[PDB]
Amino acid sequence: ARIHARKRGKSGSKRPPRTAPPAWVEYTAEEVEALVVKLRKEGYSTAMIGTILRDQYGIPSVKLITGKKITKILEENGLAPEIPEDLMFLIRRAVNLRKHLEQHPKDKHSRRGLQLIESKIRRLVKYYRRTGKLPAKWRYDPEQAKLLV
Amino acid sequence: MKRRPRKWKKKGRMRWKWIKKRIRRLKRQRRKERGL
Amino acid sequence: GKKAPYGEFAGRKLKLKRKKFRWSDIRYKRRVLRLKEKSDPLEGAPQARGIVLEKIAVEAKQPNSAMRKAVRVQLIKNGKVVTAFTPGDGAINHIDEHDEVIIEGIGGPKGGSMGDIPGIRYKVVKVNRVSLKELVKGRKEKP
Amino acid sequence: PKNLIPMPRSRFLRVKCIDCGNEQIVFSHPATPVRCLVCGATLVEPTGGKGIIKAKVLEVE
Amino acid sequence: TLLDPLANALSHITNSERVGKKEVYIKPASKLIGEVLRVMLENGYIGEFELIDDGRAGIYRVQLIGKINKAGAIKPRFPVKARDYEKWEKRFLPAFEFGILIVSTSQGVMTHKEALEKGIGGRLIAYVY
RNA sequence: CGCUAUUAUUGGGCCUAAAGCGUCCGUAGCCGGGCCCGUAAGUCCCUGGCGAAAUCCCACGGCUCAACCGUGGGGCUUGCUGGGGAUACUGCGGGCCUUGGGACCGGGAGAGGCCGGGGGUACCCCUGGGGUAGGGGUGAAAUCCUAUAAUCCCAGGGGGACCGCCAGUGGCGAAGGCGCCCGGCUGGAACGGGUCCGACGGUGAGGGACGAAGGCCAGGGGAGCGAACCGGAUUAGAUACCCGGGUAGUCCUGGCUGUAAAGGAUGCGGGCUAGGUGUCGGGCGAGCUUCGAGCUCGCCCGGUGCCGGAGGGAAGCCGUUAAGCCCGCCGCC
RNA sequence: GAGCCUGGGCUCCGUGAGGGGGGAGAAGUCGUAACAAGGUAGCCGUAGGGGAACCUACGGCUCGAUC
Ligand SMILES: [Zn+2]
Repeated sequence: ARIHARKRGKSGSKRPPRTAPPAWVEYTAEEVEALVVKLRKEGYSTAMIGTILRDQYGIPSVKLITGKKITKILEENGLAPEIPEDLMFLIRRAVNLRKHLEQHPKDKHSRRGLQLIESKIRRLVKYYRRTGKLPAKWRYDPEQAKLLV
Repeated sequence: MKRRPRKWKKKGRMRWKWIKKRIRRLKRQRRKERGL
Repeated sequence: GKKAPYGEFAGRKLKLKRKKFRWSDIRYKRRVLRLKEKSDPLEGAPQARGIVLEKIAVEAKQPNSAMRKAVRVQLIKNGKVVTAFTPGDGAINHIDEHDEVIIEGIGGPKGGSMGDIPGIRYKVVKVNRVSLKELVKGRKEKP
Repeated sequence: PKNLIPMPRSRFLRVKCIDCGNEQIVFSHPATPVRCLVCGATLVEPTGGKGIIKAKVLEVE
Repeated sequence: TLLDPLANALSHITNSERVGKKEVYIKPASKLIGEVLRVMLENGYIGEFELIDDGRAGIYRVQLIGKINKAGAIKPRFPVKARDYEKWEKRFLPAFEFGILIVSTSQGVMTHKEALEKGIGGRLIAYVY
């Protein structure tokens, strides 16, 4: 996490260089997609869908087994989010923190956290505008985020 | 004030902090003699 | 860190950087603002004509001990008054008052003062259209 | 030669649930609780790092 | 952040030369790095480089033979005409035919000698001596 | 003009010599990971039309040679424009990738911040009881308190500030700075991770946010300490240092000021160039076990210290937590 | 549309009772603040005080010595 604090942590994943899927996998592509859809309807996020598929069903790399991604599957169907998940998570955090600071005016160390969150939001907004997943004039407004969430 | 850390070496010199106090006095007198 | 800016398309900022920091050299600043032309009583000339007002003597700086002979001069260009040195042994005996005199630079660091003489910037060359060197030797006669 | 191509220290495991007798492939470093798809019992409990297996390990892939 | 991998490759080679290594590993690979190494091998400055496939972007394993004094990237990549190679030779190299300027041309990557033979110019990207 | 690498593109410097904004967020601009397809704006080659003469270089010829003049060949005019071709690099456009970055989950660490409740000694005053001649302070004294009973001991009541030992070469935080216990609200980081997105990145002029002590405005409060001031001694003199008192202030609520040796006197990101020995957090592997959220050894990641070979430096010294070699951006001399 | 008159706006220049600082100068006086633990360790920031170098308070640095 280097964006603001400038600490050089390294705690990620080690994916092996695979060209093809393994044989010990019990499921097929159609069953995998059906599982994705069921776990979406239970109200899970993409990242948790994948974590559950890896921990409880033995599926590594939905994209290995199928040839698609989880969000592509959900868009092939009608279950994709209107705005992206990462942005939504950040907006929810900001809304909660703002209601906290309305009751705690002199905290003064969590307000900088709010500012950092909103700078992140703006970075992502600028990216998604260019790429087309948001309109070219979308703006972050807290008063309307209150309803977005 | 712009300050120069060289001035704080008290060789060939009186102490900088007291030079500063003097400067400020002369400034105020010049002001309340210019009219303000 | 690495010197900046170094990029292929950063020439505007390079030029601006150099223009900015070039004002920190006194030579460029004086040349471009014409400060010597503004404080110089000779008005940028190599020589000047003047009339003698008073003969005087100046004390040499320590650890030397001597009285350097000199003369006050009013400039016919602008009326300003300066002090000039009379070189030689006895040169001051050949200069009277109300005489006209030619003034040049004495020759020193940054076009200024020289040696143990304090605050004298100029030197006498001619008296009533005759050379001090020849007067001091004894060839010619003052008119 | 050295740590050139990073390779995973986690593994997948084929385990057996005693009561129901079901066979199941599961992950060694889980982040959710792992259950049997028949009983509903817990087979792996999540910790930091490696999970605590509460069943039988038949095979390691 | 990471801005230029060729510069890093060549600085790594220089430092490992200075302290006497035999094999060196270059983690983000590129086709420019491949072509520069090809030129260096043809001119005898290295030995037996190979490419390795990680899933990300390959690695290059290079063997050294104690022939490089200095190697470096040329930034910015100056454009140069066929009649203006000597200025840059004098600026980057110690003697008149000693080392190689590596030039990128529309016909490919080569040395300035080959480029002069063909009568073409291009862009400067590296020097080796 | 050169000397002057004392203006530095070629080609300089910023721990201690002049010089890193007090710290952070981010606008323009500058710099930007890997593969495939296209384009041909930058870039390169070839050819047509222009860039007056004089002035510059070379040879030959005419003045006794020469300077000069003439005949030819090149160059100069910092470049402009009509066409033909190439496609490595840069740019534009369209698809892919996961290593950089962001998101999410899990068991943990920590004086990070705010709110509320409950406490601990110590100090000052007051009221009762006892007892009676001094206490205090200094280098030595004196002011001062005291026979209207002090100093000292005991029982009580009320007050305001502060959180000892454990406590560290420790930890968290952007910095400033943060230590009694319990509960609630909240910010960030590390580790583990065949989880998600798929270059979303770096720096950052202008601009904004925070920012020790002290000082100002308004409202409260005031035990101890204590600028100013008032006394006593020392002293040649004492507008000081020592002693005895004491106003603002130091605390709370809400605002202003925007400063420090705000110092690692060392701007931020990335890659490479021997390590040894300690310590904090997480993980894994081995042994012990009083079976303990326990003890010991080793390894991986990330923080924080000491020493040190090559190397660097004017030297002091630095040395994988560079003051070394490379790729960038800002500020200053 | 000259030129004259009038009210305007910048700039440079020349003088002023009296006041204010700075720089040089064989050599006038008062003290001795700084360099040694310089005889009360020195220095930064803020505020108050004093013939003058200076003193005190709050917070900070070591560019500070001895056990
Ligand atoms: Zn079961």
